Amino acid sequence: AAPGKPTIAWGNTKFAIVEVDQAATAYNNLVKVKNAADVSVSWNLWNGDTGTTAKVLLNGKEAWSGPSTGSSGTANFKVNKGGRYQMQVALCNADGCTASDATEIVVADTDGSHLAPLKEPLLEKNKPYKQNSGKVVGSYFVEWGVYGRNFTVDKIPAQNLTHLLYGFIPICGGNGINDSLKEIEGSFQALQRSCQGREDFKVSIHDPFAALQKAQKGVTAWDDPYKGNFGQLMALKQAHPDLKILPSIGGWTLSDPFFFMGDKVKRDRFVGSVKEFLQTWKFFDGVDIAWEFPGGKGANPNLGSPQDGETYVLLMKELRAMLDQLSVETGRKYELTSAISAGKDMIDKVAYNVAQNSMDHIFLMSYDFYGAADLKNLGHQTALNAPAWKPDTAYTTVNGVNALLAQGVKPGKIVVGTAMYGRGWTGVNGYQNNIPFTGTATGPVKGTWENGIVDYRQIAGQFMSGEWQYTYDATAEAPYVFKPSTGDLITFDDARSVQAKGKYVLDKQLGGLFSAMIDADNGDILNSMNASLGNSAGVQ
Ligand SMILES: CC(=O)N[C@@H]1[C@@H](O)[C@H](O[C@@H]2O[C@H](CO)[C@@H](O[C@@H]3O[C@H](CO)[C@@H](O[C@@H]4O[C@H](CO)[C@@H](O)[C@H](O)[C@H]4NC(C)=O)[C@H](O)[C@H]3NC(C)=O)[C@H](O)[C@H]2NC(C)=O)[C@@H](CO)O[C@@H]1O
Repeated sequence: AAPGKPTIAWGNTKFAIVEVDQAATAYNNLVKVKNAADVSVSWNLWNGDTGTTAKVLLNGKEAWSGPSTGSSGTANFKVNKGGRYQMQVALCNADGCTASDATEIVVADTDGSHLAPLKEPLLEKNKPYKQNSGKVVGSYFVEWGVYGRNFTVDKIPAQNLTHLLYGFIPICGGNGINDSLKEIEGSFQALQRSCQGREDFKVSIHDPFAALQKAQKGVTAWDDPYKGNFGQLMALKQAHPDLKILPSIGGWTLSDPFFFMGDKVKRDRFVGSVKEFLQTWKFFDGVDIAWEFPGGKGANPNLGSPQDGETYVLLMKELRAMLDQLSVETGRKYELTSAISAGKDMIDKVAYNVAQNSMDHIFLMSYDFYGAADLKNLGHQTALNAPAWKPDTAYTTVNGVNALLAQGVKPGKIVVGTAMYGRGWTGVNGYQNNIPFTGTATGPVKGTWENGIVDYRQIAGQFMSGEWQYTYDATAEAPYVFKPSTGDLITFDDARSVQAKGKYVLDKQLGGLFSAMIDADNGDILNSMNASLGNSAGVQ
């Protein structure tokens, strides 16, 4: 007779191709990439003959075979593809094979193949759009937004984006390499801990807890190998396979290391580490370079060189070459993008007409034109055009776009920036003709989280009632609110100014729109980004 029916032993059924060390703070130790997951199964046979061969099947296909030598057995084998499997143990002899009932096992991988899709309802004022305009609709999500702001990946209105950028991936380096981080309490030290035993100029993760370990919706079980932002982003990819999720390297306070990459030894090491990063974290679809900025005038007053423009173009070329190789190895398309200054003076330090051949999208940072850092010269921080009271205004969206076009950048490359926050001043005074911008300020407006910056959500929620004046400047295409008694003045984007930008993008055949930061919107801004680019209402 055929053997008795084996009983699969109670035991761990969750395995991982990329393992995460739960007691490690250094990125080198935190993550272990393997070619395959080490899987184990045991069984008992309570009734009958134990057969002469034991097999482990995954969805009916043999993953392991060995002699059946007793009433209990154990099998260890490798599984090299992520997902969920119906595992059985079968005992065979010359008279037949007898298979156990199936037990599901989970083999995790960083493409999120083991995860249920993270398909969450739209929150706040967010309304559903189909991505059918063919235009970019992008936004940045910040790693630390999960703390005080409590804005997690499950709160991202993901169906209303083409591109989701993760800010920010740091580049390893201590004294002289990441000095800008020292301005943020504990932040430099956090990076040094993450990069312990890791070479300068390789990428890492700034806050491994937030990125990988913090319990979040859909990734709360203790033996879920990827939690935090990355785990949720993996599940998000399962829900939105066409969403481009890009890691953004740099940003204001993590940009210092770019200034050393004129040394090709360092640049090669960096590009290599990015490749490794993408091979490790498979849910990512490319890389965004947020170098602020070639030539300097970023966070660090002691960095910036005339060489930086050349370095930028070389970096983009070499990144593209690495990504092209990754693409044909994987059969995937990878994107290369960059967030850049919108100031003409800044833009002309770089030959974007050359660099564009390496890039899928240029994220034009057409915001922060004005702010609390200058209390004497006030203006619209993210306007399309100059205002009527100062038509020679240098920093406008159109001037940034025109600077790029003048170089020879193709318009389809250019993605225009919208702000999901306001900047502002307090104590504004000495202004003429009921235009507060013509006055001067005494300090920054009180901020939502940091001085001089207000979440759009709070502007809409608090500063569009009471004593607050509201004005839409139709010449600049820019709203502002003003509280005369305290001289609080806030410049921001609203649904109408975003609409003007979208129409401008369509008229000029630009690439689309993107925003910073997604956590600060109540839905109004992203709704308008979608609508104005011609995306159809409804779900796809
Ligand atoms: C287009 C352009 O070039 N605009 C610039 C403008 O950026 C300059 O102003 C600077 O802006 C950057 C953001 O772009 C500010 O940096 C952020 O600062 C905050 C506060 O420290 C950082 O948040 C903290 O991050 C840590 C992790 O390091 C978390 O642990 C904390 O929870 C978190 N704290 C809070 C309260 O959120 C954040 O990481 C920084 N972001 C980045 C990407 O670096 C910078 O402070 C700001 N500097 C000044 C002086 O305002 C502006 C300066 O004049 O010039 C242009 O307008």
